[PDB]
Amino acid sequence: MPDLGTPIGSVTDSSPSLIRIEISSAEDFEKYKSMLGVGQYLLVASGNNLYLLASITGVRATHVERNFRFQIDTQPIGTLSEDGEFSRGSHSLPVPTEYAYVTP
Amino acid sequence: MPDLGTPIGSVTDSSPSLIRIEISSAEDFEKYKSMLGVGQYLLVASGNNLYLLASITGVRATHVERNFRFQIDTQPIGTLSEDGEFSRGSHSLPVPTEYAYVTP
Amino acid sequence: AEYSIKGYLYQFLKYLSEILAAGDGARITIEGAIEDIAAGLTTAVQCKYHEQAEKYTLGKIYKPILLMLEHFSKNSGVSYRLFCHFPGESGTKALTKDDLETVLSTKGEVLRAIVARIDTSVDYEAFLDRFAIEFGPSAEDLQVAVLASLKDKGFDPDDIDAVIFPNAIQRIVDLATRSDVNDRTVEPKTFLAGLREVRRVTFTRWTRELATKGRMFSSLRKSLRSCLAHNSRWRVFVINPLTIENFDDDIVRFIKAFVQRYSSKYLHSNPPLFMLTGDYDLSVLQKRLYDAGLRCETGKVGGTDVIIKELFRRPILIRNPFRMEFSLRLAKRDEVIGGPQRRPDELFLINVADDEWKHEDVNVHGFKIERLSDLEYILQLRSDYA
Amino acid sequence: RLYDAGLRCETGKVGGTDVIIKELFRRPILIRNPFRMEFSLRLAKRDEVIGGPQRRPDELFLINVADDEWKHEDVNVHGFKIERLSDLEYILQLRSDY
Amino acid sequence: RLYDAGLRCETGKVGGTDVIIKELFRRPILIRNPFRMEFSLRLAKRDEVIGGPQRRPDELFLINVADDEWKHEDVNVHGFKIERLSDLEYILQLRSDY
Repeated sequence: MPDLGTPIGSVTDSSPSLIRIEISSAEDFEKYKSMLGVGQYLLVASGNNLYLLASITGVRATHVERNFRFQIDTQPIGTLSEDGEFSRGSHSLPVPTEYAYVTP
Repeated sequence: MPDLGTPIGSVTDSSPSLIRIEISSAEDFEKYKSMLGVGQYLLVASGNNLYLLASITGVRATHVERNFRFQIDTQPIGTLSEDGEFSRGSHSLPVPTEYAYVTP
Repeated sequence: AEYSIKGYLYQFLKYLSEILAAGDGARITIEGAIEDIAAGLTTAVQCKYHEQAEKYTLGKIYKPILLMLEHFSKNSGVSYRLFCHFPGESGTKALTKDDLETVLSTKGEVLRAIVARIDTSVDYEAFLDRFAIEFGPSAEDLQVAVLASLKDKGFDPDDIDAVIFPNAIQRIVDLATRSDVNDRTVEPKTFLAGLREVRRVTFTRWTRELATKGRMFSSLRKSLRSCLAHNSRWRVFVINPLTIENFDDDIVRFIKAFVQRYSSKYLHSNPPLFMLTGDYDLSVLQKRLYDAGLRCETGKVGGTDVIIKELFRRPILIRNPFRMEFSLRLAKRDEVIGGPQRRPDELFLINVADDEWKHEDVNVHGFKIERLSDLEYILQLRSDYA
Repeated sequence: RLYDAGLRCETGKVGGTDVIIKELFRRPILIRNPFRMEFSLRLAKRDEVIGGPQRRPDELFLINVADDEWKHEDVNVHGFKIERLSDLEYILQLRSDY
Repeated sequence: RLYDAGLRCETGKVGGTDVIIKELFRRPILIRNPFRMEFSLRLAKRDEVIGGPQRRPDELFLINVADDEWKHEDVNVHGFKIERLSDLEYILQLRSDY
């Protein structure tokens, strides 16, 4: 409902039981490192006026020169609407090129 | 607290459960070979004014031409601030390009 | 000379207890100690302190009287006082003429040596009318009483010890000694609001020698930890070098420490900035830092005037082998005009009242220092202080 | 004017008026992909430059100068005489025709 | 002088003035990447070299000399007469124009 803020990243691979997210910059990760550990939560957009709440199950960091790549694996727990209604059970699937935010 | 010397190597991959360090110079490795065996402890940097302790679980050495590669696999045990306090349990994540030191 | 500050410390602290315990609509003013043109005809006083005896015997305390009488000898208008603590004594005690002569008397070999220095023709009865003596209790209990009183007044418990009380006594010490045109009296109503509105910390000669010395540094050190942990963030410094001692020599030490701890890494993208206010010559410091090993970013293409876009740019960084195009930024405040596109995350004002870069979404920490080592300690560069 | 045009230069000056030999004859940082250069050119005033270099130059170009100290028997000197700079651009292959 | 210029020579001398032939016509060490040459040129006086090579030379350039002991029917023996050294620089394709 409130202003969520600037996003951390975008979706790369999706599935009913798994979502993968990628961060590309070290500043943002160093900034929100506290909020990205196992067991905390993230909000993934799935269409207008809808959001999914996902639990982190893994982080992975690598440096390669063809630069940094950070990968976050998540598991879906439920849906949250714009008004505020929260419903367990998720039918929707998030399409790639969709933003992810940290939970206020 | 004391001067910790000059780094042996740098992080290449990180995770909550594994850190992989790489050495590229034979002279350095021979210099500290005594203190890099399995069971012995290393200090990794995670930000300014904070260190993490890790335990060696594996060492691999390969020479390939297309010079030297030395890989060290580590499993964190806790953190050690500059002032000299130790705490078990680290949810932190070191970012690549950081430095590793031998424990005096 | 002896310059036994504990006496003046007791005196200003007792005045502070008075001011905190004062009626509305009352003006209280103080006389500036001598040791600082001798402004004020009879607004000067000198003191000593001593509290080691089981019972009150005037004999043991010979020493203060000699120098005080000599002090009266040296010049004429200007009062003199004293404070000491022994068990079983309160109030003021007037010595007699024979008793002061006995103090004059060469009871010991040192005293026979000293008496010769004082002139033969000197007042004694007029001197006693001119000089009185005051008793005191244990000093630590007094410093505790001041803080307990302020607690009773009503303040946040944590904020009192760290910031409120040293800055409060600082005003007393400024008033006691100054060379300017202004009043010398303090009314509690206007006094209190000033301290409650403004937030800053002070480290100086008198502040060091207090009861809560250790508790002062750490409380501040602990605030800045969250900030200095980060690898990448904008930091800005503003120093005014008039008051600081041995600036030319220590500044290099401080800069080398700060760079070696906070700007010698590949993840340290944004270096810091130092801005000095005054009539300073930067070329010398720049050359010395060059000899040290570092390289600076001045902002000048032609050594006439500064360009903002060039001063705030990002340097080239190579990983293995590691190099930095530049490790710091240096400039003079006056010359700079305008502001950066992005606001500072932190701004450190040292010996400075106001700056135009301030804003609501920018942190501002302020200090008042006489030695730079206290800042090296505050920023985790060194382990101990004094 | 060179900065206004889009170029960065190395002068050897460190704050002060004095010129240092090491900083002028310095190798620059070069990043391949993406391409960036610490500096493209070096500029100086002769009289302020005192001393000599570490490696004697491979070519030295004298344009309306009679003698210079660095003239040596292992340096490929070339002495000219010009009226306008457009001539030299022809000599150095910059423009197609006189 | 050639050292100051940036080159390295092989003279065939193991300390002593005498010239050991088997150590002047040896093969150098060559790394490809990164490139490096143990030595780039050989240099010696003629009167000192007493002997001959195990394998004969393909071409022999004699400049301003009549006869030598290494002439034979199975070698391409060129002979010139010149008074300045630029002439040879033209013949050998170092300088574009006479």
